[PDB]
Amino acid sequence: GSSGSSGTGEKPYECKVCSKAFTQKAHLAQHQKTHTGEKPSGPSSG
Ligand SMILES: [Zn+2]
Repeated sequence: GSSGSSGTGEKPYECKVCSKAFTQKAHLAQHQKTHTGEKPSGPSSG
């Protein structure tokens, strides 16, 4: 089963649907386009 393993530290940009982390916003923002899905705000809002 998938594991939420990560390296020492945490990225400022992270997805919710796929749960992927990006180095920059441009990448994430653009990535979303792929998802092409409309979902609510999950837990751990922070
Ligand atoms: Zn995503």
